[PDB]
Amino acid sequence: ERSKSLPFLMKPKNLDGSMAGDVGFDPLGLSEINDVGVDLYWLREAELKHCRLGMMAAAGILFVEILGPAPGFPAGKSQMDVFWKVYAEKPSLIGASLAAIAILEVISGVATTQGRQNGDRAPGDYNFDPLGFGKDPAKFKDLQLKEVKNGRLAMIAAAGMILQGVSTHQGALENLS
Amino acid sequence: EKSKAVPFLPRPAALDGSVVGDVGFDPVGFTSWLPLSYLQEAEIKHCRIAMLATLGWIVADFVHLPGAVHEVSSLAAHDVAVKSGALAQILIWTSIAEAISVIAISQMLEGSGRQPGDFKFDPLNFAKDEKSLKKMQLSELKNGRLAMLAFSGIVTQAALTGHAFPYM
Ligand code: CLA
Ligand SMILES: C/C(C=C=C1C(C)(C)C[C@H](O)C[C@@]1(C)O)=C/C=C/C(C)=C/C=C/C=C(C)/C=C/C=C(/C=C/[C@@]12O[C@]1(C)C[C@@H](O)CC2(C)C)CO
Ligand SMILES: CC(/C=C/C=C(C)/C=C/[C@@]12O[C@]1(C)C[C@@H](O)CC2(C)C)=C\C=C\C=C(C)\C=C\C=C(C)\C=C\[C@@]12O[C@]1(C)C[C@@H](O)CC2(C)C
Repeated sequence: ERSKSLPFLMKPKNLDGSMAGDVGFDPLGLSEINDVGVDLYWLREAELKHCRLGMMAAAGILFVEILGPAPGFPAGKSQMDVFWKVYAEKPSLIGASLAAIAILEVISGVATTQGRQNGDRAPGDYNFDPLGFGKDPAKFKDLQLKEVKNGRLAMIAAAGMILQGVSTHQGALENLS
Repeated sequence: EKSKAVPFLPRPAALDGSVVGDVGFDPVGFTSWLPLSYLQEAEIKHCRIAMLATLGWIVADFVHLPGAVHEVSSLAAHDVAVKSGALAQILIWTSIAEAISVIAISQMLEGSGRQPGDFKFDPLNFAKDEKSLKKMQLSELKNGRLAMLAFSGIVTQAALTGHAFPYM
């Protein structure tokens, strides 16, 4: 009856055990929202998209700062400020990436709403397993848990890197030391 | 359910299997409120127009017709051809063809039996049975889509950088 994460709180009604990373940590009861097209399905899809985006962004920042930029690309070690140097010399790359992300996000929203309507697609599912790393069950749950935990950690990390780069105008590991 | 192209999206519910080049790609559901034959005709018309346009752009940046008016790049050829009246002739004959097309598409939508884009233009055969016709329709659709995207890229690159045939 009590949430596993917060023993002083009752179990959130909509979070039983199903989703990976579920420990009952919903103090504000946001999982019970059923308005403005927002429900547990939409919240989970948003959480998974945030997890994946944060993982990609943190990996990119760390890669560029440690191993350096790719040939022909600007340096500076400040990832929040090197973006304007890339846009100053290769605006077409940024524009094409933005257009591609826009199209993919329109497709993602359509897929989310459709799967919410005629329930056949789990939240965050895009059938993207080209290498077959999660075919069999009893490993899919473990992979989902790993992805969720890594994505939450990378969300926090990427938000921290964004704020550090905006404020200190220095590199992430530069702030570290 | 679970359209072939986008495996996580539902089938567009208007494209089951009985159209050439039908991989179930309609995420925004254009076929849900527009006739399928109308959209097919529009797509095939775009394919043919853009194939001709890509070939003409690339060729005219290499070979020029005799005369001083034809000595401009394809990027600047529009303002020269419109002034000389060269594009007026193309406009006149294209308008005639498109009025006949108005009649044809109206008849196709109101029964008839004319397949979308089927003008029966076939001096040579190149398509003897149903299988050959289907294969060549798929080839035409794929080549037309590729040429539409290719002309888009060619024009955008040439406008961005006023370069010759290599528009990099
Ligand atoms: C979308 C189709 C299209 C359009 C609008 C244009 C437009 C133009 N072309 Mg052009 N061209 C095209 C296709 C096209 N071309 C193709 C496919 C080729 C390859 C043979 C060429 C080869 C070409 C050359 C070599 C030159 C031009 C030039 C020009 C410019 C002025 C003279 C002229 O009209 O061309 C004259 C066109 C030709 C001599 C060949 C056209 C052959 C046609 C397109 C193929 C048969 C299709 C058939 C007749 C369709 C019937 C239509 C129906 C309604 C009845 C003008 C901007 C001239 C210029 O100023 O260059 C900058 C020039 O020197 N074009
Ligand atoms: C209606 C809609 C879409 C939809 C739909 C459909 C289509 C109807 C389908 C469904 O049926 C429903 C629904 C709702 O899904 C809404 C669209 C979404 C919006 C409104 C898009 C918002 C995106 C904004 C982002 C993601 C911007 C991020 C900015 C960053 C800046 C980066 C910086 O580097 C910059 C530039 C400068 C640097 O110095 C430092 C920083 C600041 C870090 C980080 O990235
Ligand atoms: C949109 C795009 C790029 C957009 C870039 C933009 C907006 C950037 C704009 C800017 O930089 C400028 C210009 C100047 C700056 O000052 C301002 C900004 C704004 C910064 C590229 C698309 C590029 C699109 C591309 C490359 C498409 C390739 C498509 C292929 C290969 C298709 C293949 C098929 O069609 C066939 C062949 C057969 C079919 O049946 C099957 C498939 C597979 C679908």
